[PDB]
Amino acid sequence: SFSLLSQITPHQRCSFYAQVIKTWYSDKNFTLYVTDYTENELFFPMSPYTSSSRWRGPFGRFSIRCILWDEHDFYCRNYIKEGDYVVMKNVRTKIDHLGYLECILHGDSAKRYNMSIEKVDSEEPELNEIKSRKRLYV
DNA sequence: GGTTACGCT
Repeated sequence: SFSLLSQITPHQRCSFYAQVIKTWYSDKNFTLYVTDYTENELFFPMSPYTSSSRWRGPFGRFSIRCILWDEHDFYCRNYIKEGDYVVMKNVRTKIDHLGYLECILHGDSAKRYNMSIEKVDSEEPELNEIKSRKRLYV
């Protein structure tokens, strides 16, 4: 069952639809910052005053960092782009040192958890709630 | 495994 990002908590597995706001690749992992334009008390409060010029929104507690390791990394690093919509399934949540929610995709060759992330065509009806909520913060 | 909300690789 899918959760809105507002509904996810730490130390569970969850699935959701989101829009990709920011990507960062490194030689250790691939990082996504995603939002569905719902607020979560454990998300970082992105500041409109000091955040990178490049981050245009959403501001406040509206986005979550996803760390993609291993195959998830190799698959998505030159595939998932800022602006894409994605569907993430059975991913892990945790809490970073500072106490903020974060989503993790660990390498899972034995396919124990059946995790996955895929692009969702911008015209899928599943994205309509995201698009309407987005209008409120732009 | 990797740190912090920027970097723009």
